[PDB]
Amino acid sequence: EVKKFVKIGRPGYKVTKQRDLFQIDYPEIAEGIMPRHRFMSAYEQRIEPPDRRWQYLLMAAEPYETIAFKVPSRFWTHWNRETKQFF
Amino acid sequence: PEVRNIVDKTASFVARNGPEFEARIRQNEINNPKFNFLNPNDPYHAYYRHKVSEFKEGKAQEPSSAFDLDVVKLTAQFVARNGRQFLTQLMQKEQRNYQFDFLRPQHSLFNYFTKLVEQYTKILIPPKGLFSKLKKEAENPREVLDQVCYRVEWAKFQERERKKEEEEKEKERVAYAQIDWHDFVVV
Amino acid sequence: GRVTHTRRTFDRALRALPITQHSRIWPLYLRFLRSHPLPETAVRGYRRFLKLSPESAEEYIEYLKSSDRLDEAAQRLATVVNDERFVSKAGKSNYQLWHELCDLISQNPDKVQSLNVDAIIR
Amino acid sequence: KRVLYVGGLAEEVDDKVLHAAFIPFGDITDIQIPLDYETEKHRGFAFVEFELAEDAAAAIDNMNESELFGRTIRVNLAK
Repeated sequence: EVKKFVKIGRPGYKVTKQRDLFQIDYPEIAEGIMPRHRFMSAYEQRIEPPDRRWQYLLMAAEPYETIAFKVPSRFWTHWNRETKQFF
Repeated sequence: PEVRNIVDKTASFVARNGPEFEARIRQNEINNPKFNFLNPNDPYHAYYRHKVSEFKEGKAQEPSSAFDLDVVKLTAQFVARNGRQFLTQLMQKEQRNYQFDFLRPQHSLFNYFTKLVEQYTKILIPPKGLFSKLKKEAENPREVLDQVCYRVEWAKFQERERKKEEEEKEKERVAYAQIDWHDFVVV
Repeated sequence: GRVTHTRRTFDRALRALPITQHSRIWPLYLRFLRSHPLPETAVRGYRRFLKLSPESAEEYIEYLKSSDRLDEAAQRLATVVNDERFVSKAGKSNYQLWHELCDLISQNPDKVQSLNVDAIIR
Repeated sequence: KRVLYVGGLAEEVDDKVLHAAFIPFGDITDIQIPLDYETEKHRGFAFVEFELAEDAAAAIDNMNESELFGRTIRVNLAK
């Protein structure tokens, strides 16, 4: 059901990174399901451009698109609900 | 912006009063080109048609170790009589050429010394036994029963909240076992 | 009052080169800077061309920018604006943004020829 | 746990520089650089062992994704 009821609108993420480390402002989701970021491996794709051995931090929310950022570097987040912020 | 404000106003109006209000506007002012934005003839028709539902949903911007135990207890007691966080008998007692190996915050026994100090400071409050008398818990099985029932009820409420949190955590694990892993796009 | 005691003190204190005696020698040259810009200027040149640390030119610039000689301060800042092997000589600490703040301080209504302020902004 | 692995250390990035950058949160007790014996530069990792979990956690959270002398450092709570 969590795969079958998945909406498809795909809004472009409003993310700001920072070398101080990212924050995304998304529309009101209206559900307590936390938007979570994680590491994915650089093999999977649709046409698979070569020369991939890297990892990417992708943060998926339900109604906000998966804000992805490759991490070439070699419970630590936050979800503020009154201003619609993820970090 | 005249026509823009007109469309936004018709949008607020229709979102408030209903699509029959749009019928009212159209049928009252079909003879003025101001409500053509309610009719298919004015190119702002669909724009206002969207803004209606948008201002209805709330998105658009409105117009504008006994010796060690004895030592730990003695430390809690002798710190019960200090005056501030730096004004005790332990600040200089550390450098007083006598081993005091519990005051360091990396040693977990600092938590045991802090718990002994908490017990001493909860017994050295005015209700701890300095100049007052406890009589509701000391001859009152009714007050004791009220407190026991309140503790059991707080425990039940804490367990119920914990179960809600655990169901949320299992739902989060299930929602992570179902996330998008092919619609990858970096901004 | 005589440079012999201070020079011999700093010399015998430089017998080794740990963190100690820097907090003596740098302020020794700083106190010598009064009535003579030569000790501060030559000691700043020797420091910024001397023993290895990021904060050497930082303390030299903190002593030299408060002074009435800005060529020596911006000269330490120029040896810093090369850095010769190290972009992040300080990293999240900025001493080139500090040079730009100094440029704004010089663009303050002192030299109004409408040439130096715009050149410093460029 | 109070040990942070700062991976991707620079060529001149010593335990001294890493501890100097991560010390003001808490007193680091131990420093370890697994030294490449054939190259004499670290293989991209340094280990800092401090007293308090608060200092280790705040360093892990605040100096993560930082630069030191132009290297993209990865500061993580070790395993």
